[PDB]
Amino acid sequence: AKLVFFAEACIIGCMV
Amino acid sequence: AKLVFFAEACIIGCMV
Amino acid sequence: AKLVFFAEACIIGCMV
Amino acid sequence: AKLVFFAEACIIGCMV
Amino acid sequence: AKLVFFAEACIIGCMV
Amino acid sequence: AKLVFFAEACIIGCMV
Amino acid sequence: AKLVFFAEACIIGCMV
Amino acid sequence: AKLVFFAEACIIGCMV
Amino acid sequence: AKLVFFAEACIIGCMV
Amino acid sequence: AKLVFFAEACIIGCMV
Amino acid sequence: AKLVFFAEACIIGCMV
Amino acid sequence: AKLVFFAEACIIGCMV
Ligand SMILES: [Cl-]
Ligand SMILES: [Cl-]
Repeated sequence: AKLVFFAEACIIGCMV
Repeated sequence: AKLVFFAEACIIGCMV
Repeated sequence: AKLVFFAEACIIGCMV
Repeated sequence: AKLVFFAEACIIGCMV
Repeated sequence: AKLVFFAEACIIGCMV
Repeated sequence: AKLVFFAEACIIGCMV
Repeated sequence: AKLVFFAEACIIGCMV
Repeated sequence: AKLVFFAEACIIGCMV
Repeated sequence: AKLVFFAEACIIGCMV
Repeated sequence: AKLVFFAEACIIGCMV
Repeated sequence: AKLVFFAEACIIGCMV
Repeated sequence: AKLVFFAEACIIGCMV
């Protein structure tokens, strides 16, 4: 998997 | 803009 | 207190 | 969106 | 001074 | 409050 | 190329 | 769980 | 040992 | 090679 | 000692 | 210059 930082703004690190 | 680090505790990166 | 990076997955750090 | 980390070496955070 | 991350996009850390 | 990266040199993420 | 944070668990910023 | 930075000495973030 | 991010508030990593 | 964070001030890391 | 970010490529911190 | 992470043991980024 990969650690991806979703910038929804705000930036969260979720693993995929 | 600049990436502000808010914390309400949990810290989250966010923009302005 | 410490800064723990919690894994509810998204990683959020919070001050416990 | 997600914060991509480009590197052309120097690494820079950027969005998509 | 302060370390501020200017999101110009792309995010750079410059001290002010 | 926010996470401020002071730079008084060295850098510390003090909280304010 | 980009800086990819693999998660195969532990996380490593390998480059690709 | 929570991210843990093991001091193998190198440092690796692992999810425990 | 592990790298743990204590809080004093200012957040500093230390090897325990 | 190492990842040095250069100080041309803005902090950029690059792989020298 | 100092925390130096070596490159193997994968970037890992180690205490030298 | 370049950011250096001194291992005081705690770790502090200082500009040398
Ligand atoms: Cl994948
Ligand atoms: Cl100021």
